[PDB]
Amino acid sequence: STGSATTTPIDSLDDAYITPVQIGTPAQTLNLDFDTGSSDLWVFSSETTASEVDGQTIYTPSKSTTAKLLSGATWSISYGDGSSSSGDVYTDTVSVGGLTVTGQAVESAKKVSSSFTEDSTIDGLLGLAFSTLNTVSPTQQKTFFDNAKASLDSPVFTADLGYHAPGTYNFGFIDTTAYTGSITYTAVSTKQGFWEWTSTGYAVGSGTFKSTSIDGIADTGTTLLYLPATVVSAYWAQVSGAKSSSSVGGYVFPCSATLPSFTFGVGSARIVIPGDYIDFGPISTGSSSCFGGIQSSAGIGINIFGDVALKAAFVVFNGATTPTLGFASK
Ligand SMILES: NCc1ccc(C(F)(F)F)cc1
Ligand SMILES: NCc1ccc(C(F)(F)F)cc1
Repeated sequence: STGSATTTPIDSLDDAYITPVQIGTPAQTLNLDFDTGSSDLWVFSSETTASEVDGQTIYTPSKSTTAKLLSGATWSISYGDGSSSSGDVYTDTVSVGGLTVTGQAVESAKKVSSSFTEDSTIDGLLGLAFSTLNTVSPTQQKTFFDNAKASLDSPVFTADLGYHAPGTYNFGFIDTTAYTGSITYTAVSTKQGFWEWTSTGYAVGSGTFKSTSIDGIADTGTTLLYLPATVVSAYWAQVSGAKSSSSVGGYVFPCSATLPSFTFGVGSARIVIPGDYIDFGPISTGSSSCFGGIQSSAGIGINIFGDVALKAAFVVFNGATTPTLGFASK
């Protein structure tokens, strides 16, 4: 079997992408943030503290004839940005673009942090990292991808994120019409539960390519590109007036500047991120200082190839017994 669903930016900056997901019987459609950096499927629900819901569509297990409470199971998750949420667990039928999984763990939020409440467009997250990171206790649960794997034509899913435009998540097949040239595959380490890989280097604009190993994770759930301080300094040194701002919390640049592209290596292949992808607009309404889409990972502890990088490519998440990541230009 296969599945295919359109994913849409939530705002004019591509801060996140939402994908419609059908939960329960009859279907309740929620717009979920597909997150290859986490492994919990959790949703706003009829159980969420009422003052913490502000415009989200909620899942109501009592209205689903297939929903079963997972007795004694709880979940609690903290994301690298300081966001958090927690609740109890149901099992229900979950479908993504025609692909159906029965008995999927659906984690019902009882409490969510303020950053989730303020995001009216995101009804929850669908985690697509490895199931070892799932936070359900005392019995760990599998991700949607892991549950669907056996029935997929091929144990893969692909992320084709758009720049200021809709894109596609496919499950079970590779759309050979969606990319140019060849797909370059690279080894994945699952030892931390992430889609962790090693980039072979980088270049700034039309500059010389620097061969150097950059270990990082492919994370559709993170907006920006977080890279080591040396690399990020080399990039912003090429933008007149750019500086690192402690009050803003990262590199800013004059909004009148034109940004150079950024190239990262995948084996012997190269993915080019156009400079316009790195512009995230004024730091505050009306400001002439703009926020950069490439930032330092020094405070994070790990390099993150987030949406800024992934939307420049067609990305294959190959969940075979030896998992790999594929990157193609598009
Ligand atoms: N998108 C989920 C996510 C968020 C943060 C991290 C961090 F901070 F641990 F790198 C990994 C994965
Ligand atoms: N990396 C996972 C993640 C995704 C979105 C959010 C937001 F936008 F709701 F804050 C937090 C954490």
